Amino acid sequence: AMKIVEVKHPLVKHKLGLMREHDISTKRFRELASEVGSLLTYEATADLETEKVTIEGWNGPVEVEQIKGKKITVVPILRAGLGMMEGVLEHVPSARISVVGIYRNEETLEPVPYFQKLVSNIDERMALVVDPMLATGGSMIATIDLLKNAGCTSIKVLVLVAAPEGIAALEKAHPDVELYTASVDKGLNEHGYIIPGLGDAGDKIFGTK
Amino acid sequence: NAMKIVEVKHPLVKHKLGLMREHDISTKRFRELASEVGSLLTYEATADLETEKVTIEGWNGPVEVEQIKGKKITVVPILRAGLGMMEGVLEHVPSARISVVGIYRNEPVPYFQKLVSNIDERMALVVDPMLATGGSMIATIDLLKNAGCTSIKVLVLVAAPEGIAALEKAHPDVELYTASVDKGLNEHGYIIPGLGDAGDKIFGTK
Amino acid sequence: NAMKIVEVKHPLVKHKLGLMREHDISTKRFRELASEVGSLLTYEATADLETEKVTIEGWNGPVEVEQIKGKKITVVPILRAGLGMMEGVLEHVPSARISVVGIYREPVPYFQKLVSNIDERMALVVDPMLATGGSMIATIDLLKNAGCTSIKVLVLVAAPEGIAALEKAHPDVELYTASVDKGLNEHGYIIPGLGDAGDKIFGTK
Amino acid sequence: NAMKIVEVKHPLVKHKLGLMREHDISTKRFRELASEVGSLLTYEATADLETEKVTIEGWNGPVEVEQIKGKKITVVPILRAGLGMMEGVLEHVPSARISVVGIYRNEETLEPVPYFQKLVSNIDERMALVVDPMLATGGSMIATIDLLKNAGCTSIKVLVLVAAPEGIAALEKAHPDVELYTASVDKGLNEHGYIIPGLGDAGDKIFGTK
Ligand SMILES: OC[C@@]1(O)OC[C@@H](O)[C@@H](O)[C@@H]1O
Ligand SMILES: OC[C@@]1(O)OC[C@@H](O)[C@@H](O)[C@@H]1O
Ligand SMILES: OC[C@@]1(O)OC[C@@H](O)[C@@H](O)[C@@H]1O
Ligand SMILES: [Cl-]
Ligand SMILES: [Cl-]
Ligand SMILES: [Cl-]
Ligand SMILES: [Cl-]
Ligand SMILES: [Cl-]
Ligand SMILES: [Cl-]
Ligand SMILES: [Cl-]
Ligand SMILES: [Cl-]
Repeated sequence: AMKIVEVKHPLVKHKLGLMREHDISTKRFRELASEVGSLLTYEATADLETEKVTIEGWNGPVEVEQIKGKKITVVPILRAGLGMMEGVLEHVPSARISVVGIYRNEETLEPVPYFQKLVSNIDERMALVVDPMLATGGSMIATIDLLKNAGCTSIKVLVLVAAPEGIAALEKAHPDVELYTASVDKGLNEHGYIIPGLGDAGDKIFGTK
Repeated sequence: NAMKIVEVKHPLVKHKLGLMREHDISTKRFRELASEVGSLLTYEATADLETEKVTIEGWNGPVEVEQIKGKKITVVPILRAGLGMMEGVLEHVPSARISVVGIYRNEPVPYFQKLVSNIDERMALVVDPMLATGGSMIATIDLLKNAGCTSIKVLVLVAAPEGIAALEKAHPDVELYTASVDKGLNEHGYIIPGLGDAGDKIFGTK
Repeated sequence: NAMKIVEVKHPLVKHKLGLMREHDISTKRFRELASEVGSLLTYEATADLETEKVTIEGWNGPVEVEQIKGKKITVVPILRAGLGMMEGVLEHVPSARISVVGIYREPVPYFQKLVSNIDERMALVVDPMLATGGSMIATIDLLKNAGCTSIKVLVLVAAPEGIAALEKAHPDVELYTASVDKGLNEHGYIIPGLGDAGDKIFGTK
Repeated sequence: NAMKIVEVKHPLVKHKLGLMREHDISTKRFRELASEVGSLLTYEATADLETEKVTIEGWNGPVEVEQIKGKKITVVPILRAGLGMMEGVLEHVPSARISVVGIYRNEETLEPVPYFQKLVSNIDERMALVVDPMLATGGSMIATIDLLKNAGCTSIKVLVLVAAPEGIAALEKAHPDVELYTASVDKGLNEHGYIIPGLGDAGDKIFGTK
C-alpha cells in the first residue's frame, strides 16, 4: 500500500481554507501556496537519516547531527510547482532544483511533458516533487516515470489538494512513493477538476487564464 | 500537573542548531538560522491550536473550511536577543501581536513593556534564544500573568536543566519548546555546550 | 533610433555581480544574488511607470495618494534560467502576471502561456545572460506578434554581439543589464561572463 | 552647507506609501510595506557608496570586480517602529552590524525618552543607516544621532517613510552633516505632535499594540 499522510495541523488547514476563497488575489494565493508548501516540507523531512559528528563549537568540541547522504533535489512541476518551491527551499536552500514542465490536455485530461532537466547522480538522492493539485494523477505519474527512468529510488510527493481518483491512480502506478497532502477532497467534476478543490491553481498563481 | 517540555528532535531542527554551534559561523548565517529554527519551533507550539468549521464561498460554490478560534496570538520577544527570533515566529503567524518586554537583572525588574490589549484572552509565545538560569524568562512570565494571561508557551533555541527546573517550579502551567536540552552552566551562567553570547552573535556587536 | 541601453552601475549591483563571478560560489549564494540583482534591475526599469492620483481615507481624514496607472505588467521568464530571476522581479511587483515562454527555433516556441490583453501591458522579459541574443529576439518576436508594444529586457550580463543583434531586430525595446562584458568565447559563453548561469542557479551539471 | 535631503519619487515608492496611508490597513500588510519601502530607500541611500577595484578568480580566469570600501555598515533601528523597516535594509546589506537604540516619545512633552542602546564597536570607522518610520518633531532622531556622534560615528544617513517640515528643520539645525532619505515630506504636525497626513501611530500599527 502507498504511504499517505494528510497534514491536519491547524495552520495548514487554516491557510488551505483561505486559498479556497473564490475572490482571493493572485498575490495572496501565491504567498499561501508557498507558505503551505513550506509546512508540508517539514512533515515530509521528519524521517530524514542523521549522523553524529564532532565540530569546533563556541566552547571547544561539541557533537552535532547532520543530514546523511547527498543533497536533496526539489522537483517543481511547471508552472504551478514554482508557486510552492520557495517554501521548500526555505528549509533546504542547498537542494538541487530539477525543473519538470507538464501541462494537461483539457480535452483528454492526459499529461503533456514539454520540459525536463534533472540533477546528476539522482540515483543517490531523495526527490521532493511539488505540485499544488493531484486530480487524475496523470501529471504526477508522468513525473515519477522520468525520475525512476533517471534512476531515482527515494521519492516524496507534496501537494495542497488531492482527489481520491488521483490517489488511486498514483498508488497502483507507483506505490513506493510517499504522498503528503494538505487535504483529501471529495472527487473530480465532469471537466476533471478537483471539488471542492482550488480551481485552476496554475493560471491563478501565474495570473493567466 | 508537571511542566510539559518538548525537545524538538526533527532532523532539520537538529541540523540547523548544530550549524549555529560552529565557532567560525558568521552573524549573517547565525541570524538566519536563529529565525529558521524559530519558525520550526512555532509550528510545533501551534499544533494544538483549536479550530472551528465555517462556510465560505469556494471556487465551486459553498465549502466548509476550518479557522483558528479565539483572538490573535501575541509574540513576546525579550530585549535584546528575543528580537532575533521574532522574524521566524511571525513567518507562520504574521497577524500575531508583538509584546516587547525588557527585564533588568538587579530580584529582576522590568524596565520596558508594551503588551497587547486583552492579553487575558490570548496565547502568548515568549521567545528568547537561551534559557540559562530562567531569571529573565520567569520575570517576563510573572509580568504576563499580572496582565491576566493564562495561556503561555516558551520558545528557546537551547535550555539548561537549571533554567528548566527554575521555570517548572515558578510556572508549571507554562509549556516549554526547545531545539536542545544542554548539559548545564559554567561558573559565569552561560549554557554549555550552548551557543555563546547569542545576542551579540545575532546583531554582530562584540 | 538607437536602442536605449541602461548599464546599472549602482555600487550594490556591481558589488553583488562581482560576488557571482567567484568560481567557488555555491548554488545557494548564486541563486540568492541572481534574484537580489534581479529585483534592483526591476526597480531601475520601473522608474518611468505612469501614476494617477486617487482619494483614500487616511488616519486623519481623506488624503490624495498615487497608484500605478494601466493594467498590471507581465514578467516574461525564458525557460529555464529565466525562472531563476522571476522571484526577484516579483518582489517589488508581486501583482505582475507571469508569461512563461519556451524557445527552440521563424522562431518556434515549444511552450507559451501569455497573459490576456498583453497589447495593453508592459512586458519585463527576464533571462540571466544575453550572449548572441537568439533566445531574447525569438521571445520578443512572439510577444510583438501577440500585440505587446511596450517591452523591457532585464539581464545580469550581456555581450556586445547580443546587444547589437537585439538592437537591429528590435530597436524599440529598452535593455537593462548589471554589466556589458567584452565578448564571447569559442563556445558562445560570455567572457568574463558568469559561466553556465542556468546550471549554477538550479545546481545541475 | 545645508542638510542634503532626498525625497524618493520612484512610482513604486509613492504607490506603496499610498497603501500604508489607508486607515483600515491590517498590521500584517502595514509591516510588509514598511520593510519593502525600507529596502527601496536603502538602495537610494547607498547609490554614493565608495567602491574599490579588486582582482578575483572568475569561472574563465582572473577578472577585476568592484567591492564596497571600508568596514561593514551599521544599521541603527530605533525601537520599536524601527524593526519594521530593518528587514528591508538587511536585504541589501545582510552582513551589516545591528546597533539597536530604544526610544519612546513622551506624548505629554514630545521629548524622547532613551531606555536602551547597544552600539557596534569601532563605529568611528563605519557608516550608520538610522531607520525609523516617522520624523515628526525630530527629537528621537536628534537624540539617536547624539549617541552615534558621542560614540565617534562621522558618516550618518537617515531613512524615514514620512517626514514633517518641523522635524526636517529641527534635524538640519542640530546635525546638518547627516543625509535625510524620506519617501515623503508631509504638510506638518497636528496639535498632538503627530504628522499629517502621516501614517498615524506607526509603532502600534507595526506591532499591533494599543
Ligand atoms: O496527521 C497529520 C499531522 O501529522 O499533522 C501535523 C500535526 O497536527 C500532527 O499531530 C498530525 O498527526
Ligand atoms: O514533523 C512531524 C511532527 O513531529 O512535527 C510537526 C508537528 O505537527 C508534530 O505533530 C509532528 O508529529
Ligand atoms: O509610557 C509608559 C511607559 O513609559 O511606562 C514605563 C515603561 O513600562 C515603558 O515601557 C512605558 O512606555
Ligand atoms: Cl550516528
Ligand atoms: Cl566524529
Ligand atoms: Cl554520508
Ligand atoms: Cl479540509
Ligand atoms: Cl487590557
Ligand atoms: Cl542536541
Ligand atoms: Cl487577448
Ligand atoms: Cl579568488
